[PDB]
Amino acid sequence: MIQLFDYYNQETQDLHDSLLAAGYACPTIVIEANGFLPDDMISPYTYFLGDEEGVDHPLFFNQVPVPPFWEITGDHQVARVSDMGEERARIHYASQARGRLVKQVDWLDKKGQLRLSERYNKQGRCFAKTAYKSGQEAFNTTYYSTDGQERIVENHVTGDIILTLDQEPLRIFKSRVDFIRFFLERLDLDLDHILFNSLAYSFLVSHSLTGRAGQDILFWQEPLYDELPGNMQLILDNSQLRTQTIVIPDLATYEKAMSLAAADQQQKFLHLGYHYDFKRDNYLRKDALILTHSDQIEGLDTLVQSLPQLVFRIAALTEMSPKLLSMLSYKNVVLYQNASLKQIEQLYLESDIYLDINHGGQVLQAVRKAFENNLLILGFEQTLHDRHYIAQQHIFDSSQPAQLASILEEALCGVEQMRSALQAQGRHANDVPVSLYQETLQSLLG
Amino acid sequence: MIQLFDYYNQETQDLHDSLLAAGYACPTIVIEANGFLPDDMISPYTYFLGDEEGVDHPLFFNQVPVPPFWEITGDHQVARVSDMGEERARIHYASQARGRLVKQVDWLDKKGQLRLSERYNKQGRCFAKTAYKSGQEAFNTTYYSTDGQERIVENHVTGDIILTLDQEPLRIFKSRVDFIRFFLERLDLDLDHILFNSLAYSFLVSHSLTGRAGQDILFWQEPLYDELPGNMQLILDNSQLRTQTIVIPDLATYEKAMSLAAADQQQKFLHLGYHYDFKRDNYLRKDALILTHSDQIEGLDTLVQSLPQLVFRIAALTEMSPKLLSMLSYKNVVLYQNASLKQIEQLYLESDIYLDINHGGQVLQAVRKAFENNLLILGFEQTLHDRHYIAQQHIFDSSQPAQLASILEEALCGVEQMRSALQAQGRHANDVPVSLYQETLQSLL
Amino acid sequence: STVYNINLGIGWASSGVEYAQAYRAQILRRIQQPAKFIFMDMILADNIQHLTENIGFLDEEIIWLYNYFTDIKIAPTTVTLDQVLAQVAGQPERSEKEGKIVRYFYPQDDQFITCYLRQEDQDFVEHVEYVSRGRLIRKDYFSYVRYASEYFAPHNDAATLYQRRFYHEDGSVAYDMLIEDGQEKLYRFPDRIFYSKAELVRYFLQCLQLQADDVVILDRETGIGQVVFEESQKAKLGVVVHAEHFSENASSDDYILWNNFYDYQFTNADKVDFFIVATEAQKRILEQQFQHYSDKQPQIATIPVGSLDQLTYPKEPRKPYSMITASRLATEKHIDWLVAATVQAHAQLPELTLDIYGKGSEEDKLRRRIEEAGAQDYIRLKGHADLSQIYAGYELYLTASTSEGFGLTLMEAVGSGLPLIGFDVRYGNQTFIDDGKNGYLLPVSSNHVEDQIIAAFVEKIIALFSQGRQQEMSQHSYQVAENYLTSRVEAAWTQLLKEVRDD
Amino acid sequence: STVYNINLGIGWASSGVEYAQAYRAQILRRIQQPAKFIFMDMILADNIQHLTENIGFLDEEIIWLYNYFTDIKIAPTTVTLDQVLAQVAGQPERSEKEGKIVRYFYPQDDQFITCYLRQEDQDFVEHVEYVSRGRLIRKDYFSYVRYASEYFAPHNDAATLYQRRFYHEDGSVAYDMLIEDGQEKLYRFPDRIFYSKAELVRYFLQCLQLQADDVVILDRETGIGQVVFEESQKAKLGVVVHAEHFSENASSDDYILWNNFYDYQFTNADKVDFFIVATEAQKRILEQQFQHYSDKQPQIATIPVGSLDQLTYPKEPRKPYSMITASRLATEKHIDWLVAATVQAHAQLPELTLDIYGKGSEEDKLRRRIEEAGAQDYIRLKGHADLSQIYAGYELYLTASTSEGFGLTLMEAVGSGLPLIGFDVRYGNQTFIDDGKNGYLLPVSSNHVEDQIIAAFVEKIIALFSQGRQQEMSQHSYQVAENYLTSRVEAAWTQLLKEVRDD
Ligand SMILES: O=c1ccn([C@@H]2O[C@H](COP(=O)(O)OP(=O)(O)O)[C@@H](O)[C@H]2O)c(=O)[nH]1
Ligand SMILES: CC(=O)N[C@@H]1[C@@H](O)[C@H](O)[C@@H](CO)O[C@H]1O
Ligand SMILES: [Mg+2]
Ligand SMILES: [Mg+2]
Repeated sequence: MIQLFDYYNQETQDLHDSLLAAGYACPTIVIEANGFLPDDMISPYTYFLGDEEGVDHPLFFNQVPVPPFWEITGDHQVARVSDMGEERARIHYASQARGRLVKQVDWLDKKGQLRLSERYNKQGRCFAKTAYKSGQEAFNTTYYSTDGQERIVENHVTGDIILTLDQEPLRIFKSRVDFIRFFLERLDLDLDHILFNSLAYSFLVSHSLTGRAGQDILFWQEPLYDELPGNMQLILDNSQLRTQTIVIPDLATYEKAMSLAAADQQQKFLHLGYHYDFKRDNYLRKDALILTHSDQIEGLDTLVQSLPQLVFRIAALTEMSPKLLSMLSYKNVVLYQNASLKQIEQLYLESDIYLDINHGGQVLQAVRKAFENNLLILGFEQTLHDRHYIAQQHIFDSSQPAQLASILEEALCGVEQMRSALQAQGRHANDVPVSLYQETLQSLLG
Repeated sequence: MIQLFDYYNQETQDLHDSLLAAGYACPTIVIEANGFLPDDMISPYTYFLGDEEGVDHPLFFNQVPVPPFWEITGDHQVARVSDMGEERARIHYASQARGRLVKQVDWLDKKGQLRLSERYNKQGRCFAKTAYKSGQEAFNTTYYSTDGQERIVENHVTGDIILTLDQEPLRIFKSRVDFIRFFLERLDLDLDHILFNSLAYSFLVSHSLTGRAGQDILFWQEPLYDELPGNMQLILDNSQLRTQTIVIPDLATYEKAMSLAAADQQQKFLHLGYHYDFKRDNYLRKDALILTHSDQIEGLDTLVQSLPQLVFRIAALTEMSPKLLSMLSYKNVVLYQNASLKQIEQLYLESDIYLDINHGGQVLQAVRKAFENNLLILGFEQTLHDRHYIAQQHIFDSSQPAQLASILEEALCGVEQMRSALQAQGRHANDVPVSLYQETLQSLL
Repeated sequence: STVYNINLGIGWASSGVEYAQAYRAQILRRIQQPAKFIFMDMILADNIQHLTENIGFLDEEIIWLYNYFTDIKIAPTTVTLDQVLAQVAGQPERSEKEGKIVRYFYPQDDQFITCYLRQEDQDFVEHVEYVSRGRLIRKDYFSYVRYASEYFAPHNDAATLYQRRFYHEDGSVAYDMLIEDGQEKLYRFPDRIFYSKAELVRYFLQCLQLQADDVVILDRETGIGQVVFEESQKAKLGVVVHAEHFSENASSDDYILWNNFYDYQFTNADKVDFFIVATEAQKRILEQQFQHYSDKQPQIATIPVGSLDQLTYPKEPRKPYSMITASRLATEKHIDWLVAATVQAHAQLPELTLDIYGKGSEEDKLRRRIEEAGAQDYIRLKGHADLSQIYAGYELYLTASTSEGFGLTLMEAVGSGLPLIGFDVRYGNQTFIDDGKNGYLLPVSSNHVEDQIIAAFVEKIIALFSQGRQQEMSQHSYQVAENYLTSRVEAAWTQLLKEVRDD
Repeated sequence: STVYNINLGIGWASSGVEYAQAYRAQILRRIQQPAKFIFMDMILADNIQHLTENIGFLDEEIIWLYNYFTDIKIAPTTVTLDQVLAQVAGQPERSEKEGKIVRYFYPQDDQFITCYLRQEDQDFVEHVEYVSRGRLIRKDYFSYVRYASEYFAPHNDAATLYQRRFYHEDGSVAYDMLIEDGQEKLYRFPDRIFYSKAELVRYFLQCLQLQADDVVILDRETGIGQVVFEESQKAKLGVVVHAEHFSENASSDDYILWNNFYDYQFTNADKVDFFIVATEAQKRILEQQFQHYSDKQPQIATIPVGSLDQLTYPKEPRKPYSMITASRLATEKHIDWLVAATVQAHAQLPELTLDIYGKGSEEDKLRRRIEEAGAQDYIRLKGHADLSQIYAGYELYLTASTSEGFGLTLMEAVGSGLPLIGFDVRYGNQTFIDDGKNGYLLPVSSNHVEDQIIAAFVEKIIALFSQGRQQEMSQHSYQVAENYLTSRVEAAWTQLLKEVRDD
């Protein structure tokens, strides 16, 4: 009875939640070295360090300890430290939406090459150092106690691990997987059934546990192209193995899956989705939004004169280019600038419509925050990532005729109109009711 | 009559040496920038600076002005400067008898890139800084005062030479050539016949002055191969040019050069050597001398066994390596540890034989002084330049005829048998009596 | 002792940060405390000195970083046209001129001189360039002699600066620097060598030989911030914050996003012995923000960055219904909207003037505005000139600036008594206007949407011109000008100095 | 106030620099002068302590550079194998003993421990090798707690050392370093980062907090001397000089060459307060040379290497007509020539037995020649014994020394009163012998001319034995030994202590 997740990304968390609403609360294990973990879940690296639980206080880019008088810089994309103006440290910001929160800090040699990497948690002090050899090759990663007494030392080359716990004999493992099994035997978890999202080590622990009592399920997510991986068809031509069933939430994959290897495998290909948590309803206001890291936004000059009924809110906390300020002379359009990390969501509160015509990088995972807030997503072939949550019917041509997107969006002036138009976009990402999870996952221990 | 040489050479120095013996006393100008020129000469770059003529106190390696505490490192063939051991500056040495005298001092950056060079004269002024750009290319050269003022700026891209002298108006020269033509007129130097060693800038000064009266002479110390330099063809056909006649010394280089020329072409050359005066005659000793830096000598032992009769004198200015000490077991092997300039010219006098088998590179032009004292200069291949003085009769390879190397010297017993092997080398260096220079140029006064 | 003041650079048109020093200088001249104003930036386009004297400085009060190393000390350019052409071989015949430029010709060998005059009608020469055959090989800069020279060379058919140099009065080489692509690299002194301009200032401060009670005052951090701190802890150090000091937008109660100009000092504040701002309003905000966030309690004073020698009365007839504005003339000042408020005020009250004094960004797209818009000769874009009595001759003042730490342009307006119209925001706007008397403050939605703000602007403009308040709120502006006056400005300083020298 | 001493490294087999420095501690102990001796080079293969003990050092006079940051104190190895097996998980099967090499096996998994013993009989472990799958991974060093570790990794199937970590008494990390190409490229504290081991020493010197009341002494410039000088000018600095400072055969009246180990200090000598030489003759010859080549005049003090508690007075039989000497039988000793001093002299001088006390290689050149020569039984041949006593039971000490800047073979040879014979050469052979009193000097042609002095050695010996000065000058040997007693050395070492701290 375990959630085993190899890496953390938002594409994982959507599994944690869908099972949570479907009523599976079982212990959760993460292979990755992440320190920002939402406290519902633990990792074999972070358990034995000894920091506290329920404390979210990262370090601010200016706080990272540095030698006397040495000068810190940060731009809200990255941060840097310079002895006499010369680059020494790189600081990378957390995956977190909040700007200027410290995840990893890399130091460079006198020649600019990478040497040391000191990772940071969500609790605000350095919990691991990573070392590099020569050509920027990974060497080892040291893990520290709270006091800094050595606890975990992993040698990336061989794969061996050193465990010196507090006032504890020294064990030396061999492979990453052997350590994982030691972490499920140290906590005495219910191993009745195990859930995992990848063909990586998380999958491998299922292969190491092959004899043990239980059956296991793989939720496969990552996209497929022309052939199934060899570690995948391994469950299809073998029987005994702990994992007996493959669940694919995205249908575009579930359709291509049964489309390769013939005969029986279509039994152990099931189909599900992710029951989300929507944060609010639509309300059908006339107010819209586009988020832009890069001026400009194609097709734009057309659509403003096209529907004077409505208002365009487009912004960057970056400095605005003077070419987009010329559009302001059309007074249906307001421009926001240099937005508070609570004032970005001011637009996501008062906008019901988001349009990916942006040409540059999605900022702050813009498409996704619109989806959770139900903002109807409409765009072109020049849309952004992730294009996961957008229905094909709402996708349109790249700079080519843009007013089909108008009179089709204009068609949502009624409540029944928006509701029916959302559900297409709703089930693009395979939103399902919590009922479907009860049925499909009732077949195993409940 | 003046001498104009591009660059100061062991080539040129023995050329200006031999001319004095014929009574032709002409002044000497060098287009090169060197500061170690002996007291006879001057250069356009060095004259106006005001460096006191005749003085010798070159800077010792550890006197080069350095920042506080910055450490100056040791001396064999090079010296170096460091901040916390990080390599900063190189001191390139001079070429002279006592070592570790400053010729060039280069600096760097934290990346090891080239940047500045500050040259020194035989006095040791910081008289030329030199700057270098991105690709480690050149840029310009400032020839300084002794007071720190500006005199000459040669901009190495365009070539434009900015000359701002003391109390005088500012001039700008289109290239290095016009600078030469300018420098001459002020010194009031008679041009009626002129001598130069380089197809380079030394040559272009004539083609400018073709109208002024007289005739000029070009000298070839540089080897040829297959075809002539393009400027050499111009000397053949053109006449009104001040230069009507070319000169090559070498018994080899003369005819292989005239091989490429028609019946018309040949009559404009004359062939002749140099005059080396030797501090003493031969006197057919049985003794031998070798000067190295470190170990070791190829076939050094196999020769020790192939001759009992005479001593093998090997010496070093560095405390010697044990491989050399082991050979001392035998009576004909004598070393000299950390030997002294006092001990040096004694060993050159006690021996009649020099052997260039020493690995590494030459010792203060030991080869040249081997030829000057009329020893028997010889060796294998993989020798030490200069090869300028050795013949083919006396040379071998890879210690293979190390046995007949012996017999060649053993063939010299008769008092004048050595002299037959001697003046084989004596014509390879093209040694010829000054009676020859006089007969050739009595037409050319 | 002495008081050293560190500022990067200066122009003719230089910012109010730079003016603060100038005002601050004449302050110290009357307290019997000597000082020096250091300038790190490369100043070539004109002579350093004409910029110094221009803003009110005294020549012997300025230490120019690239100067002080030499014996030549700052001074106006005394060199005649004839003095240079006497330094050249031969003579010219043909001679051109345009603007500040003179070009002599000696084209027997293809060479000539491009000369740069300090100003047109005079014969004094700032720059002298030499071009042979069509390439630039040397350029000489002048004050009373040759105080530096640049050398060049072609790259991709372009003038390219490779090495510079500096000279003494005797024409001796102090140091020459090398240039790789617009950035200095190395400095050749006879006794030293350096690979970074940061570590050159380290040598400059080091040779200044600061004593126990010496004072180093930081204005601009940029690029020198680190090298200032390390080498100043011998003496007492201080940093004065001229602009707004953080971003309230991206700040939670947990996190405070500072301003890059001052960040390195706030993080490391402990090393600094004192801090300075102007409105005590700013003090209590920051100093409270200071302890709640990073829990550091440095000593922070309150001093105005420009004063009144005396408050001015404009004897000559009070010019009717006049407006005036001045600033860096940039995006931040929002000069655009002022141009929008007047042409419609040109309606109900014609003839009323407005004057724009400044040099900077987008002056052009303002001049592009009035030609087409409804002011033919109704507005004056006069550049940046001396306003010493000029404010006094105009009826009202306008600032559309969104934030100002002090905003001296209206500090010099309340010395003319003039009424004021602007937004209600920290700091200088919430200092120099109490809406009841003198001027008017406008609350502002946090947004820029044209229709809202410009219309409310003239709402309180015409309640003044017509009528009754333009006479007596000119005196209240005077009575609040009494608050910041040199007698008080000189006061806070003199004590604060030995307040630090206490220890 | 303290006195700090600096040197590169140390080991079982040591050189004259350390024992001179080791003795230097014992004197400074009776001075009531607190002394610390700083060692730099990385010392692992044996513990740092065990090599301080056997040269005699006191553990609290030992500041090890790479130890200084760890709160561990310098300690001998107290750690057993049983203490080790308690930190390891599992139980061993095979236990091999090859020597000090003790290899435990756990073939249950693929891990095994090779363990290193201090002494094959003892329970004492210095360092541990943990290995998985035949691939070495971690190595660990012990004094009273693990104070250091190394981390390896295969390269071309060869275990290659990469990073090395130093711990605290509680097991927490003090700092770590990166090794590329056997070189130390980066050090990381929690508060610091270091790219140059050269610059690392600078951190050490600012952590020691040197006041002016302190004193610094440098032995080898190699690896340090630049930064040492720079950080030492707060306090008082001095450079000791052992062996020869120059090479005369390379130097003329115009220029002077120093030794590569002494060249930096001498050239920059003006920063160093004082210099220390072995002898007085070295103090004078150097002092003579200094003021000539470059005009700079540092102060020089004379101090000996070792010393003597008591002049060693015999009542034993004083065996007339005998010889004695002590060296290692090295080719530098040129003692192959001392063999004919015995065999040619014997014809005139009956019954003279010299004694050989030394051990080195190419020694069988000495045992091979003595026998084929006419007299093979005249002279004994023996490796070593405790020398300090025997001397008085022989007559004259014989020295073939080319040059020795100092020696205590002759320092203890004037302890028992023996007359000595050595060449006139720098220095010790020249400072214990005046050709008129107590011995004879043999100036050498600049050459090794074998038979030239082959008799000239034999010559002077018979002047001692025939006769009458045989003991006359040997009693004078106590008058010269008097000045070097361990009582007067203690006088100059404290008088020097005020010859520095006074001004
Ligand atoms: O025409 C002008 C405009 C500006 N100023 C000076 O420039 C300063 C502008 O300062 P302000 O604070 O208003 O602008 P900022 O500091 O933001 O650049 C004022 O103090 C004036 O003394 C001037 O002398 N003449
Ligand atoms: C926009 C702004 O903040 N401008 C301020 C100005 O108000 C102040 O008078 C001056 C001197 O401190 O510093 C500037 O930065
Ligand atoms: Mg530093
Ligand atoms: Mg330094």
